[PDB]
Amino acid sequence: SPGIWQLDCTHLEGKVILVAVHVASGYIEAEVIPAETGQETAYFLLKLAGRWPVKTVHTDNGSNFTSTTVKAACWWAGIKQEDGIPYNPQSQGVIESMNKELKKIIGQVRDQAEHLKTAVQMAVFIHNHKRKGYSAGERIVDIIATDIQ
Amino acid sequence: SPGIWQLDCTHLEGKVILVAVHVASGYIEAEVIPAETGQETAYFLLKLAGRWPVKTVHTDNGSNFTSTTVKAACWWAGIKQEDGIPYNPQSQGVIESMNKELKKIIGQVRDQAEHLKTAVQMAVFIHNHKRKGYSAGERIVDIIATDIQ
Ligand SMILES: COc1ccc(CNC(=O)c2ccccc2C[NH2+]Cc2ccc3c(c2C(=O)O)OCO3)cc1
Ligand SMILES: COc1ccc(CNC(=O)c2ccccc2C[NH2+]Cc2ccc3c(c2C(=O)O)OCO3)cc1
Repeated sequence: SPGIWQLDCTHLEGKVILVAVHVASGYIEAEVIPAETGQETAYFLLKLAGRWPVKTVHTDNGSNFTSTTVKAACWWAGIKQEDGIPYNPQSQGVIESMNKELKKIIGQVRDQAEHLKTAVQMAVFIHNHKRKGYSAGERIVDIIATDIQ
Repeated sequence: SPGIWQLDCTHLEGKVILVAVHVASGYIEAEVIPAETGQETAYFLLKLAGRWPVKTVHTDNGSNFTSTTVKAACWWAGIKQEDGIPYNPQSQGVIESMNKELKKIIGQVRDQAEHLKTAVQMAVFIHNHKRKGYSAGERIVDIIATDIQ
C-alpha cells in the first residue's frame, strides 16, 4: 500500500483538474489541463513517478486504462497500471468528498490569482498541509520511510 | 537542513530548465519554461512547497531574489526566501556537476520523446531513483521522516 496511487479527474471553469491521490495518506498532486487526454495523463504520471515511489496506479477511467500512451508511460516509469473499479464502495465516496473539498478550497483562494492553475496549486498546498494530529504530507513521508526501513 | 532547497537554472535547446534541489539529499524537481521570469519562478516554488515541506529556498540569482512576485509566492507558501551566495565554495561545484549530470541523462533519453519537457521529466526520474546504497528519493523521505519524529 505505500506505493499505491489513484487518479481522479474533476472539472472546473471549463477546464480539467487531474489529481493523483496517495491512497494510504490522502496526499495529492494535481494539475490543470485543457482536456483529459492519454498524452496529458501519461505526462502527469511520468512527473509523479519521478517524485514519489509509485508502484501502482489505479486509473480514473477506462479511456486512460486503455490508452497506449498511458500504458507506455507506466511501462517507462515502472508503474503497474490497474483499473479503478471500486470493489470497495467506500472509494467512490472518499474521491467524491475529496473533489468537493478541493473545489471548496479553490473557491476560498480563487480571488488570490488570475489563473485557475495557481488556485489549484494553492489548493494542493492547503490540502497537503491540513492537520486532521498529522497532515497528509506528514503521513505520506512516514508511510514511505517506514517501508524503506 | 530538512527544509532547505536550492534553485538552479540551466539552459538546453534554447529553453530554460528550472531545478530545485533538496540540499541534504540531492533530490530534485524540475520543469522546462521558455524563459526564467519571476512569474514562472513563483509558480514553480508554489508547486514545490505544496509537495514538500519547503522551509527555506536559496534563490538561483539576484533577479529571482529581488522579484516581488517570487517574494509574494514565498510569503504565500511560508518559505524563507534567501540569497544563493556560495559562502561554501563547494556549493557552486555541486550545482555545476548536477547540471552536467542532468544534461548527460537528457542526452541519453532524448530520442525517447519529441518534447524536451518529457526528456527532462525522464531525467528527474532517473536522477531521483539512482542508487549511489540509497537513492536521493530514499534519502529525502528518511531525512524528513526523521525530522517529523
Ligand atoms: C505563485 O506566486 C504567487 C504570487 C502572488 C500571489 C498573490 N496574488 C496576487 O498577487 C494576485 C492576485 C489576483 C490576481 C493576480 C495576482 C498576481 N498574480 C499571481 C500569480 C503569480 C504567478 C503565477 C500566476 C499568478 C496568477 O495570477 O494566476 O499564474 C501562474 O504563475 C499568489 C501566488
Ligand atoms: C510520458 O509518456 C511517455 C509515453 C511514451 C514514451 C516512449 N516514447 C515514445 O513513444 C516517443 C518517442 C519519440 C517521439 C515520440 C514518442 C511519443 N510521445 C511520447 C510523449 C508522451 C507524452 C507526452 C509527451 C511525449 C513526447 O514525445 O514528448 O510530451 C508530453 O506528454 C515515453 C513517455
